[PDB]
Amino acid sequence: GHLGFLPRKRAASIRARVKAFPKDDRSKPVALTSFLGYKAGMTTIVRDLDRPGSKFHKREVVEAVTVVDTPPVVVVGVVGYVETPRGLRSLTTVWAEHLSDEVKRRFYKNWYKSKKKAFTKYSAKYAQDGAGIERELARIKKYASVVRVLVHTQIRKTPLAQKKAHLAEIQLNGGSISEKVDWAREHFEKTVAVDSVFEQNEMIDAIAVTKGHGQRGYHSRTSINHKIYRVGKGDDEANGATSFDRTKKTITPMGGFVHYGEIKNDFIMVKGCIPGNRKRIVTLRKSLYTNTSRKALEEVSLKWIDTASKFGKGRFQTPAEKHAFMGTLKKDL
Amino acid sequence: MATRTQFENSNEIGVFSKLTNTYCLVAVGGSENFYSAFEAELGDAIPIVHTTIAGTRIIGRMTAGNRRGLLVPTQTTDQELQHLRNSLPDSVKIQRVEERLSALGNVICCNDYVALVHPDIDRETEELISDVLGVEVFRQTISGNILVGSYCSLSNQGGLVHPQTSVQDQEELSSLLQVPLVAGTVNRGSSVVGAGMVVNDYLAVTGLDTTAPELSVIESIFRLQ
Amino acid sequence: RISLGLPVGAIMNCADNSGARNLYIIAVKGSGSRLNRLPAASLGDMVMATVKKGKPELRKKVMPAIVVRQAKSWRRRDGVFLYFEDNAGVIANPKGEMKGSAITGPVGKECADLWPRVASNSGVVV
Amino acid sequence: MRIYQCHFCSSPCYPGHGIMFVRNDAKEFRFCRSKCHKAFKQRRNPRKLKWTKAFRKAAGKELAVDSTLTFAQRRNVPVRYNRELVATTLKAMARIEEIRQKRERAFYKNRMRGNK
RNA sequence: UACUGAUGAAUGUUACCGCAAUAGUAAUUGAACUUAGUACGAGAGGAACAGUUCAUUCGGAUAAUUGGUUUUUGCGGCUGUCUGAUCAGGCAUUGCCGCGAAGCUACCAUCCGCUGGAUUAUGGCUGAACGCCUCUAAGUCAGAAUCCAUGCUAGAACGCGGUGAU
RNA sequence: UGUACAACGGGGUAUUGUAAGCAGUAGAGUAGCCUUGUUGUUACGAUCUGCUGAGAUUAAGCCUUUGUUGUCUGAUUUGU
Repeated sequence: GHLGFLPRKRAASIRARVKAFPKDDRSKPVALTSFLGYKAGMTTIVRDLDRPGSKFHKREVVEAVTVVDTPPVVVVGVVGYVETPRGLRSLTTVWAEHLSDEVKRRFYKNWYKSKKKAFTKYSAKYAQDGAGIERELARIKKYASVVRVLVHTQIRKTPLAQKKAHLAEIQLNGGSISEKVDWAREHFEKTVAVDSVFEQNEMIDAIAVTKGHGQRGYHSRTSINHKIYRVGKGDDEANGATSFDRTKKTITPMGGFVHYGEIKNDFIMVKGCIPGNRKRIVTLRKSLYTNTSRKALEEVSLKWIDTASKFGKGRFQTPAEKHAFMGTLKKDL
Repeated sequence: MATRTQFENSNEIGVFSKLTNTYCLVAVGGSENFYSAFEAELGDAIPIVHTTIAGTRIIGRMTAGNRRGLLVPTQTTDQELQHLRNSLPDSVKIQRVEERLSALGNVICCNDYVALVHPDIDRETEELISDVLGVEVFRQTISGNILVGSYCSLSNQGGLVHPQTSVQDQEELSSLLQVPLVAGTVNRGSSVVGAGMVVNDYLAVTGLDTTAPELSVIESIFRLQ
Repeated sequence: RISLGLPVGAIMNCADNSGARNLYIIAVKGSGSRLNRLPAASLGDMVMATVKKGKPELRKKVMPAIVVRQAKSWRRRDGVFLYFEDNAGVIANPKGEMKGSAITGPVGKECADLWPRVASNSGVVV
Repeated sequence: MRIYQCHFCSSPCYPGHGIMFVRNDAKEFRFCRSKCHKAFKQRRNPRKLKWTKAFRKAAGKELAVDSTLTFAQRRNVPVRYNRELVATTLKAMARIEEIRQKRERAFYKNRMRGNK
């Protein structure tokens, strides 16, 4: 087979780490480079294709897409990395004082017996006008070429019972390192939204650990160039409603996804299929560069979203459609 | 007046376009030169419509119509039908026909006054053609070729059929149409003359392989100058 | 792209009024080169075929053939999947000009879009 | 887009679902799922089998002729599109859905009577 | 004993986040649309750059459909064998048949499969040797699917850092 | 020792193809008889209806759960 994917062996964790990051544009202000979420289901989309010079120009096209459940991810720290003759080197990490129960759970393999003594004397180290905290922020403000942000998942918002927040690193491609640490200063403990990283019609790339079977499977894979079709919002009702369809419905199928619950928060609808399976954590990066082709150019018009019960079969979209067709039954009246 | 152009480097113009006295239909491909050919000849006098039928470029040999009406097959989508009505004034009517067959361009070889159809067609279509288009319907064939829209190019000035037509069929069918008929070729010796070129009373657009002897025949019978 | 249903060594019937009854597929034009697998044809694909049952004029002659009926579940970009009743193909020259004047039975939408003269010589499409 | 009725069920067939068959006689045979298609292969009368709507329209389990059911005609004549002429249809379809369900509920009570 | 892989004591303990010395590496070929029936040519014929759309094989993923599937040994039907007879199937080296989720798992399916430097061959520029000339000796510009990085895979079990816990 | 966990109960969900039995007056015929029954009887009737899109698997690798019940601490080792 493929000689490049060797050794074809098992990954270190469920949360795979991103080996590279996008380059830099110093002229821009501070922006995140990647965002994390959980893979959940495979839905059907039909839409009119506004692709010029095509065999399917202005025609309706069917294609299967995936909906990654993405909760608002919250910052709990920031890191500085110096440039060395031996690569990079973390000189200092610094944290946000008031951490959730979820991140505190990550630092223990046995949460139940533990006395929950996580960031106690470190929070006592904060307890003043800075002096030690502001010193280490100044340390990163002096040296360290690349500045990475420590974030975690709001797992309680997620319908999964895993209850253990995944820590990841996301660098910043907004130049002048002083602004990087000052952005992170303003954004300690703060919850970062999904639409405040990606928009619709953007080519992106996802990282994941691939569906294990028996050694075969359970590798970390990175597939590139995937178009985000819909950046949804949980507080916004009628997510399944397009500009065309406009029927008040959630993107979630009747009785949740296959092996996954309801979507009571933000979501990303990625073209095709992301690696890994449902209940698996993914991290969406932003393409590394300007990927300008006509595959990237077109701004899509989503016509209709399939929300039929994938569990078995589906002839209906909403529960309203079931009783509209069936009429009334015995247990009803 | 007799124009000579192409679509996606193909000689069969009547496949990918249908032209009347009041309108012209064109496919939506990558090339805009085919649309620019009719835009040069007709201009802003009569509307030229960018559209498809059942999501296909093959538009000319799938439809039927004249100055009074327009007829499309069962396979036509609702959005195409929506845009077609949005494009065309009240002088022209539009109606979808629920049918067995879909090739209306291969069946209905019509103008403003006389329509020639397939003998195997249902009665309801014949009842609807005469009402909407304001024409006379005739279940007639030419020289043992069952498709008549494919093998006949037709307008109010003159008519053109494939060269395999007998003299008996020429004189008899011309008496029905009230206009003279010539059995000639289009696009360097091809039988399919309806699909080979589009025609009306003031324009005759052909494919690029239509020779000067073929052009002289077309100019003579359809009487351009 | 559409799914493949007509293998090498298959008897597809004749749909036009040329004279032949059936066509035996001997070779596929515009094919892939897989290991331990013969090429497979789909709707609208040109394939070399010999006349098994037909007139002496049409027979004893190897010639190309454009497929009009696939009968194996293919894909439309408009959602729904479809397949015809029987495996069948028509014969034409390298230019695409039909020997027959009229074609009986359904001719596929993919074949009709690809070949202009096939769409011209069609009686009933879909 | 178009929401079709099944040849077997007369149920709403959505894009990306079911199988359409085309006969040599050339008319559409759209299905909702492979089960109904396999029943059609076995040459079964759709009206005979009870779980479809073909039985219910014939036997009279659910009403066949109604003023709400005539409104869902396969419309032929195309319209010029006015903004308010579509804005009215949004509220209209929502209203006629209520009347269709209520008159079916009235038919249900005319069917369930005889138990007492 | 190489080789695929898997544990493992030890360098305050334990835990969490990482850095990357090194080593491996990956995509391949064709067709079509516009450029066109334009340059070009008596004609016959007939390009390409730029802009796009697919497919081949290879490789990496993946089960939503398809498919050999199966010991839900899921339910219907039939049988060898009976229980005092309907019931209950008690049983049949895995009894037969109809169909089936979960799984085993496949070009039998679907998705994905990258940009910066430095060069060879060569084409140059400035310009000696050798009062002319010369791509070269001292410089310098462009340039091959090459090379080396970017990206990707693994992380030195004696390579290293930051941070939580007394 | 708390939207903590497990076992059930419920719901959603698909699979099979119409459960045994009961109500039967329907059921060509009839084993045998009559006081040959627009109530035939005593066993049946190749079957059809109401229960019957039911019975049953309904996670042993489904999901949800305002219900119920049972649980929540043994041993060892480490910190120049």
